[PDB]
Amino acid sequence: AYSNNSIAIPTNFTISVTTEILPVSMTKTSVDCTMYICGDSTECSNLLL
Amino acid sequence: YRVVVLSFELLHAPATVCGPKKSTNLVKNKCVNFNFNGLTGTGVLTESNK
Ligand SMILES: *[C@@H]1O[C@H](CO)[C@@H](O)[C@H](O)[C@H]1NC(C)=O
Repeated sequence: AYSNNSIAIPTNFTISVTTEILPVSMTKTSVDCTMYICGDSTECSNLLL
Repeated sequence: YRVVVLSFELLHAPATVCGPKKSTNLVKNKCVNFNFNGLTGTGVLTESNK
């Protein structure tokens, strides 16, 4: 409610604490390209190129 | 002309036949290509307890 004259003022307070999770880093995998695509094969180095 | 039509197995697994092929010492855990009755594979072969 309100009219030409009114206002609300707090009388007491209350300290509060709240968490805020935040990702920072992610475990980084090191995946190569040849083996995965092609293992040890004679034609591996010719058709790959 | 004898036109009798015959048909062998069409893409079936090994059976009671065994072609004229020799044998050699098996591979336990070597990271090499292997041959056991035609099937060929590469990579690393590791033994499990399944
Ligand atoms: C704290 O808040 C209560 C109501 O929750 C109030 O009665 C009290 O007056 C407040 N503290 C002080 C010092 O006034």
